[PDB]
Parts: sequence; structure tokens; C-alpha cells
Amino acid sequence: DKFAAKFVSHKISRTRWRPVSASSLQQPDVFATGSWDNEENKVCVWATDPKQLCDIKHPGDVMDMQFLDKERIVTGSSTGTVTIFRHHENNQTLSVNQRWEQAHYHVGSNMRAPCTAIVCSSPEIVSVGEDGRINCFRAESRDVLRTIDDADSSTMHGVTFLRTTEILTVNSVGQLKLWDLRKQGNDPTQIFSVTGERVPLHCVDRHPNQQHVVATGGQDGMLCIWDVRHPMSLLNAHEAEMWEVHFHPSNPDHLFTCSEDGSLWHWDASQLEITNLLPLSVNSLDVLGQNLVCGTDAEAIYVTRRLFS
Amino acid sequence: EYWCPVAHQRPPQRQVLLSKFVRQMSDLLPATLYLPYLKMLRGLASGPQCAHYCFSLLKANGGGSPVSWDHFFHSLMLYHEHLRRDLPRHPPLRGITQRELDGLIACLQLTCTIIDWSESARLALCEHAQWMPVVVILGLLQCSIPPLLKAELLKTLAAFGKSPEIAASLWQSLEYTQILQTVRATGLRQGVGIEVELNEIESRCEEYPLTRAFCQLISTLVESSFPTNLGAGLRAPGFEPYLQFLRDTVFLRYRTRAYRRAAEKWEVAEAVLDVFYKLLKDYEPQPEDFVDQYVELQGEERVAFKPPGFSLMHHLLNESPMLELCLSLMEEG
Amino acid sequence: STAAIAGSSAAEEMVALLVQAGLFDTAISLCQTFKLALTSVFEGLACKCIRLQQGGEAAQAEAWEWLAANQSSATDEAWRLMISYLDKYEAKNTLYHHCIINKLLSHGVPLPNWLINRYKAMDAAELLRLYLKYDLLEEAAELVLEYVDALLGKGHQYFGIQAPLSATSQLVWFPYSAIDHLRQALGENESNQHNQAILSKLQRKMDEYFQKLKKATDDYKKLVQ
Repeated sequence: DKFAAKFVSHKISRTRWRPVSASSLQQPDVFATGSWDNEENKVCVWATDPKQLCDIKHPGDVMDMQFLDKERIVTGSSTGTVTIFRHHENNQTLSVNQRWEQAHYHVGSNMRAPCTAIVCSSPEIVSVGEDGRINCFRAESRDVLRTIDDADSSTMHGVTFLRTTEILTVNSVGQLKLWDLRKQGNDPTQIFSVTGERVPLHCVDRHPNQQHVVATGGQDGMLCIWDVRHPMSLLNAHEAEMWEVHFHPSNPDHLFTCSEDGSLWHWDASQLEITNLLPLSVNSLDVLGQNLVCGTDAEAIYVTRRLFS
Repeated sequence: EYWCPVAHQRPPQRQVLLSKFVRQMSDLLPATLYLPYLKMLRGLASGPQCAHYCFSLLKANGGGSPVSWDHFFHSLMLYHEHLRRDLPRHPPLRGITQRELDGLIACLQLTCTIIDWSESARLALCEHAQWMPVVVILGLLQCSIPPLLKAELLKTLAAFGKSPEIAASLWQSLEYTQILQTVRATGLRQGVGIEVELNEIESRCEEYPLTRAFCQLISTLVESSFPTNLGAGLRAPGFEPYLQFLRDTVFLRYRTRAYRRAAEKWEVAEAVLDVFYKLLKDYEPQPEDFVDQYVELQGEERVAFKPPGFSLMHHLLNESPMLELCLSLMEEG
Repeated sequence: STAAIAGSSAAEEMVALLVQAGLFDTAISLCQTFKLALTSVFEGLACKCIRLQQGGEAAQAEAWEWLAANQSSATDEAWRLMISYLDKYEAKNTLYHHCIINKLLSHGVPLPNWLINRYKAMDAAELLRLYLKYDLLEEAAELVLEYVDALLGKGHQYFGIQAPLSATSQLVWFPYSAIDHLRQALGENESNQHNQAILSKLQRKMDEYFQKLKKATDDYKKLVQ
């Protein structure tokens, strides 16, 4: 009943709301979606059935999408190119701002390498990739500020700004590496791994308040709670790979985990209360207060405005 | 009874013996008694008469004994120079030894007490051209030190604030210093001082003395005046950023943030709530508050900052998490 | 209460305590004897006056009290008293108007005309500097325009200039740095049309001024040769 399902024609890989001003008591209404597994993929912007406002033909596949600010959307293509789009609200038109065509490319060989994940702290854009590379750019710089080459032989899947000038990266062999952007060396400060297992890690998230709490997800569908200072807790959850984990921004006591089996579970800390919000595969989710949106591989967008009712 | 000066006595022999015992202990003070003597003094400087008399006494005795104004402020200047000389592997940082740290802390507590109970002592210590305590204390906060020391520095700064004109000058220096990152520091992201230290060091230590101290200082400053035109040329004139910081960050932490001590969870709330109260108490609704102007900051027409009271009300007459958290706080209580 | 502390008091402490009670005369006397510059007393008087300009009845009563102590409203006795002490005990060294103008613009009080005029003839540059230091862009532009005209000829007395394109080229000075800072602020994002117009007219006026300066160089070189 809560969820209103509008069927689109493109598999939805990413769903992210437009950051809302805290001072004003406004409710988030505009969110953005990115599509994959199609000949001509695209980036759409919707307003809460959701009505699409504007969309742009995105070259390649939209792997990861982050909202830099209210008017800028940073998208990572599957060809490695990291692009920034400027939203002109007055004319409802998305326009290309700045792009780094060869941000990620495999060593020596010809052809391209995919950009798995991006993270943003205006004006710093750190992008990891399948190749061992942690390229760092700036909103107005036409050049790459720093490139940690051969950082990880294995494909890196995700990235997040632990503290400042520090990034936590997960890789295909099950290793959480703490990196530092000030040290000029190309070696990780610390490497956290489960003893004996090499289960790949797909997702990583940091607690909004305390910076020492990091939650990650593996191919075994297990939620591992880590303490970067001191895995504290291993939680059995899904019976299949956990693609994305997200903490609720306003009230962190709530957590949402999406798996390919098709279950948008909700964890409530405030005895963890686990409930199935949805009745193919759920790829992404984004929550901001009482509003949540998730995109599935069944070419559908599920939007709720009364999540906690 | 610790101070020898129709009824007042020609100094009674007991009073004289006690004053001599106070003075005799200061001559050739060993290093091991430097702290308990300081705390004895801190215990003697209550009762404003007593406060003034001990202030003058110990100011004259240091007219070399390790207890004197020159020694204190010279030590502060030395620590400032040495902490600025290792700013960017600088010579292995002589992170103040625990003993020297406790010594500085006892000294600053004694100073806070004396300038709290004797206004004349306050005006006398603030203006000494050689010591310049306000500039030295405001220069040391910008350096990296342990949190307890930043808390004692802020308590001393507060005690020096119970005097009106010092408050206007102090607001001037506080916002020329950028102790709390108010102007986007060429792409500030998330703070320089208070914000970052609170999020990363304090949250990790699971104790929040720095935040309590900064809220107390803001409270004392706004008491003597809600200041006007805090910045010009840099930023936009108004008391909006300090409010935004306080409200958002401290109320969040009120809810969900690890505290080693259980009691510390409530102190933070009470401290920020006090300033919210004093901000709302003086807001008398005027017909010009409900007209708003748009200032052109960096070519982006941004709504100006209405008085603290306008925004402290408009978020109350709706169901903003301020009201929800207030009702939840009453419920918990 | 202060009598006890008075027993052991230095010169500076005494001055500060006295300037607090509202005893400017005594403060000035003490300062003159010990040869200490009296900018502190000037600034304290300025602050008292500012507080009284926008205040209530208790403020008014205290004002009456200290005005009596020093010597048709309590604010009026304050300003004439200011003028007297400033002119009489004048110091040709920063005790003039700089400290007062500074505190005034710090607290957002539109400058009064008397102060403005006085500081204009003796030191125009620093006034322009404070105008542009703070966010008084319009005022800065106006002062620039005024100075330009004085150099050309009209109204040179107000700006202390004795060279209206006469005799030989000997006395000139133009604040290029400040003008450049102003032009930068006016064309920051090219959004405010008002700012744009000011910029354009200012630039036009400057051009005429400098063409006049070129005619003047021709003439002067001819004269010398």
C-alpha cells in the first residue's frame, strides 16, 4: 500500500535524492535514477506516481551516481570516464560540465576499464576502479591531482571518506584497506580482512555520527559491523549477495539492505527489528527522512512517502 | 582568616602568623609542592575581599620564585613558540609532559577563580602590556593540544568575559581568528576547529569537554550582548553560523553518540539548550523581521540571515525535529 | 571597593578603571603627566556615545550622571564634549579620527558628517581604505568620484589639493590599488545591474580624467623644453 510502483523501460541501477537544505523545513521531493544493461543508457530525474522531469543520454553505463550539490550530479561511466552534469532548474535541462575521459584505464593494454565507485566531499571527487587506481580530482581542475597507481591488483568495488583525506576501499579478495591521501607513498596504512576467508565485499557504509563504525556487505549476504579503531559483529541476514547497505541519514538507528533475491529488508535498532518492505533484483536505495526510493531490475521505481507509518 | 589587612582589628597575631605561613611557603618552593601550593591558593581566593587580597599578595610576591605572572606568561609564550616551530618529522614533538600539563591546568584554574571573584583583578590582568593574556590565549587555541587543555583555556576565556567591552573586543578577535570555521575557508568542506575536533577526536575519545566549553563561552558572550555585525567583507553580517552549528551538531550528538560516562549525555543537551533559551527570550517580534533581503554572496543570491529569534521560532511552530526532540526530552525526563 | 586595590595599582590599571566610570577628564590628566598616548580614552568615549545613540532610559540616566561628572539632551552633551576633547587635546598621531571612525563603522553606525569632513581634508586615503575594507562599496565609489573632481579643479579645497591643472605638474596622487580592488568587486559575477552601472560611469569618468592628464603632459613637456 505504501509503495507506488511506476514501471519504466530501463533497468534501474542507482537511486539518489537531491540533498535538501537543513535550515529550511522542506521535504525532499526530487530524486535521480541511473540505468544499466541497455544499448542506450540514461540518467533520469524524478519528482514525487513519480513524474519524470528531465533525462540525458549517458554514454556507456551509469555505474555509480552521487549528488555533489543541489545543481551538480557526478556520474561514473563504465568506460571509466568520470563526468559532472549541471542541472538547470529554470529550463529543466541537464548539461555536460566537466569530464575526465581517461580517468580509469587498464595498465598498458588497449581498450577501457570500468569505474566501479565514486565518493564526494566538495570539491573533492575520489574515484576507484577495476584497475588499481585511486584517482583524485577537483571540481574545477582539468587535470588529475593525485593518482595512486597499482594500489590494488584486484578490482576495487567501493570507496568512502573516513574522516578527511582518508579513504576506505573494499576489493574483490575481501580486504578493507585504509588509505591516506597526504602520505606520498603508494602503500595502504592498514588492511582489515577476515581470517581465512576471501568472500568478495560488494558494499561499504559509514555511520553518520560516529566515524569509527563501518558496515560492509559480502557475497554471503552477511552484514559485518566493523570498528576501524579496534569485525565486531557478524550478522546473518540474506541468503544471497548484498549489493548495497545504507544508513538512514537523519536517524542512523535505521538501516536498509538490498539483495538480488528481491528483499529490501529494514533493520531497526531503536533487538533488531527486521521487516520486508517489498513483496527481479533490487539494485539501489536511498532514504532521507520519511521518503525512500528503490530501483529494481524489473524496470520499476518504488517510491514511499510514509516509510515509518 | 588567610588575609592580614568600628570593629576591624589591628592585625590579630593569629592572622599575621597565617599570612606569614602563606608567604613562607612560597620562598624556595620545591618542584613537588608547586601543584599543592597552587591548589591551596585556588582554595583561598573565594570571598571577593579574600580574592582581591590574595591577588595583590601573590602579584607582589612575584615582583626566582616559580609562582609569578612573568613565569606563567613566559611559559605560555615558550609553549606557543615551540608548538608553532614544529608546524608543517619536526623535532619529536615535546607533547607537554603530563606533569607540565597538570601544572598549566592548575594555574589556569587559579586564574579563573581569581578573575571571577575580583573584577579589579580581571581588569588588571587583562590590560598588562607585557603579558597580553588574551592574545596569548587566543593564539594557543589554534595549536594542537590535548582536549582537557582546550577546555581549561575556554573556561579562562569565559571568566575574562564577565565584563562588557572586553566582550565586544573578544567577539571581534574570535571571528577574525576563524576558531569556528564560519567563512568557507577556500572550500572548507566540514569545519577547521570545533567541528572537526568534535567529530573526530572528541567522538573517538567518548568524552566531550570541548563542546561543553564552547557552548558555555557562547552563552556568556550572548548574555553581555547578542553582538551585531559580527563580520563584514568576510561572510555576511549576522549570528547565523554559530546558531546553525550549535543546533544541528549538538542536538544530533544529544541523540546518538557514544559517551564513556553516562551522565555526559545530559550535560551536552542542557548546555546547548541554555543558549537556545537565551536566544529565544530576547527575540521581540518586530515588523521588519518578517521582511527578508537577499545578499549577493559570490554571485549566488542567498537569503540573508534573519535574527536568531525568527529562525528559532519558525522551526518551533512546525513539527521540526526540534519540537519532536523537545517533547521526547520531556517524555524521557 | 576599589579603594583597597588602589593601594597597589599601576599606571595602566588606574587609567582603565577611571575611563570605565565615565571620568574622561581625570583619565586625560593622568595620561598627559605619564606621557601615555590617550587613544584608549578616545575609544571609550566613542563607545559610550554609540551605546547611548540606540538605547533606553537607564542608559539615559547613567548618561546624565557621567556627563555631569565630566563637565538639550544627554546625547547632545555627549557629542559637544567629544568635539571639545578631540580638538583641544589633539594629537597629530592616530588619536585623531582613525580610532573613532574605526569603532563606529565596526558597530554599523552611519558616519556623521562632521567626522567625515574632518578626516577627508587631512587624510583622504585611509577613509577610502576603511570604506573598501568594510562592505561600504557605494560610499567608496562616491569618495573616489569626489577625489577625481578635486584633482581636475572643481572643489579642490575640500580635499586639500592645491593643483587644479595650473602652474606646473608637481602635486598629484591617485589610489590605483584601491580603485582596482573596487573594480574587481563591482564586476564579481556581472549580475547586479546597479553595480554594473556604477562601474561603467566610474570608468568613463576616469577616462576623461586621464585624457586630461595626457593633454597636461603634452603641455608640461612643451613648457620644460
